[PDB]
Amino acid sequence: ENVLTQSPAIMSASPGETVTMTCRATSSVSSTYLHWYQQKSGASPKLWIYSTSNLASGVPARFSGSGSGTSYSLTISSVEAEDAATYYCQQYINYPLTFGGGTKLELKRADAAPTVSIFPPSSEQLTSGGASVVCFLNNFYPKDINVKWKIDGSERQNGVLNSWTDQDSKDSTYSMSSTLTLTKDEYERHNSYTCEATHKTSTSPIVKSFNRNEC
Amino acid sequence: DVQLQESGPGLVRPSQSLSLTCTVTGYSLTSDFAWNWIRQFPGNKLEWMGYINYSGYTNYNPSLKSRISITRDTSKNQFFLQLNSVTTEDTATYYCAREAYYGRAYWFAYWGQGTLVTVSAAKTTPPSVYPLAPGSAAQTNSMVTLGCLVKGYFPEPVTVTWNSGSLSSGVHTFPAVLQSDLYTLSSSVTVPSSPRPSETVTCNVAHPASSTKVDKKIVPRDC
Amino acid sequence: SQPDPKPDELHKSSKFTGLMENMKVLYDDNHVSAINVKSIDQFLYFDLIYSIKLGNYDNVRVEFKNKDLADKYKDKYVDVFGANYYYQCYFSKKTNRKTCMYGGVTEHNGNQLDKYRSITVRVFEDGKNLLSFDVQTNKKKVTAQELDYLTRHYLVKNKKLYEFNNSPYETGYIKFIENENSFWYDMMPAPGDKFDQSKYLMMYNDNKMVDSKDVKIEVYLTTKK
Repeated sequence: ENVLTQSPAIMSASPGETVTMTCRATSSVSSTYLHWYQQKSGASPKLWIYSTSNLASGVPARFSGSGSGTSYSLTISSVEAEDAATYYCQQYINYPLTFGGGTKLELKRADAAPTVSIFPPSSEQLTSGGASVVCFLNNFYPKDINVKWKIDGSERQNGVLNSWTDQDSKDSTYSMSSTLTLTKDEYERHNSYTCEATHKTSTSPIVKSFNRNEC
Repeated sequence: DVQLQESGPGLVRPSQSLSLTCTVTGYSLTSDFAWNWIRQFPGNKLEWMGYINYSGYTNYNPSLKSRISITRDTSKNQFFLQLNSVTTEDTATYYCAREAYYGRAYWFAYWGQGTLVTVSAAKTTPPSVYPLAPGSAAQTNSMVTLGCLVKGYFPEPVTVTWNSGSLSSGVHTFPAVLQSDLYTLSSSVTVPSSPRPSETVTCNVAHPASSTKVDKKIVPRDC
Repeated sequence: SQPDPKPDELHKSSKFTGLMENMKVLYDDNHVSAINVKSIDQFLYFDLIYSIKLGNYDNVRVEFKNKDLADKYKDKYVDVFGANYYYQCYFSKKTNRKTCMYGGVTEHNGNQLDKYRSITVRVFEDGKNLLSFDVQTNKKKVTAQELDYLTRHYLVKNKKLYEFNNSPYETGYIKFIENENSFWYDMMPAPGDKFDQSKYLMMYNDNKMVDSKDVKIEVYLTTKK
């Protein structure tokens, strides 16, 4: 009803950097009825600030909250990696009670080129029909990488499924995985297979040969 | 202390209802506060459903008043939620939360683990599990990369580990993706060449919907 | 019981340099009277809206001290009876003029009389039994708000209690005594150059109830030296 609006969606930071997210309401709350919750991925939310400025149980005073009327902010002074999360403002009073749509907070790091592999269809799938080739692109800052598929060399491809992991925890890093699915009504009669990625971390695209050389 | 326990059927068919339970502990449902159902969608947006209050009184998100029921069994001390005529736009994680207040200030103190609900017309399906060794790249560096494919199930969740979850060290689980009504999911682990194929590695997939315990040793391919 | 007002000094109708009509009009003839209705809307969590039908309004917004109350009473056929302002009163409807109030809601069904109790009022100017009279509800548990409005809408209308300029009386309060529990309200304005109707009436917002019979009234006064 009284939609709450968060800027920005995502925001990178290097550890030590201090930053600020915003919460623009329509309508307009008093500072009291204006809360923030923190959610680390795979988990329930949790109260962080209530009545705008007020920290909850055991949140480091790096955290603070200013705001009023229809403009509200959430600030973290020196930003540790344990701060990566999504943050939701929330108004009471209005009916219906409202949440804003997250600001995700990710850490900055030093570039890391990937760490790629490529795989065989395994006897099973082979015996059950379909043949699926897998590529793992591990640990690579920043978020962004480009996987391109080659068969007998120069050849596009349909039948591929990517899925990126969220910024990993220690390794302030990322991984993705692309999957080429297909039929034994084929795989058998081609021999050469590669995936190949393209990070800023390199000039030459990264590659991975494979021609019948495993079961 | 005050914990909050969700539960319900992992999957509903379009148009059924969706009864869910919150089981409260550490605190009596009838001494104070509201008790809320909030669900979060894909893309994370959080929508309030409504609360059964401290004295059995309701108030609902008017975006749903009509299809929405929040009731309580004070004698098993838990609350419930009923959802009508579910449509797929109802697939979501459901949290139940109780509040705290200072003055006119009400917020949500405690939350439950959550609880996924797929709203779908799809054949519950047991996953196909595959082992993945490399061609023979035990030649490059100290650690080598091997994985586990889990193609074709439904619905979510499935849960996996390596060596019965005795190694997280260097694992990498990936969101699954949606193959016209079935999910396929990848996972990575990377350990020094030396360990393997000496020290043992074995992936252990689990799809509760199709009651599927399944372990898988990635024995290496000599060709 | 709540302790008397000598450690709780009162307001002084002269140390209010606003105007007194902003008060007499809350306890003048007009008010919000209604029987047996169900809230049709809600704007804020501590609020309910009633569509019901003199001169400037029609939809009433009722405000409570709590997020509850709004619950309880949301969707009950109730009676609504209190003062009400328009000046500082906004609220949106969802039901594709506006007046506001606080508390004043009792349940209609199973609270009626036949038979209509009269509560007596003892007035004490200076400290002397200088007047009395009764007021009359037609219900079992009555809102103190409702009571207080009445006691007032008499005094004003005969002993100039409220004028426009300032007040005849320096201070003044209205005490409510049940058996083992008494409590008072301050009949006097917030000190200063002008006076907030919503602030004032917000005393009721708790929806305090008595009980038609077990209750006497005492209105204490003083004069301006």
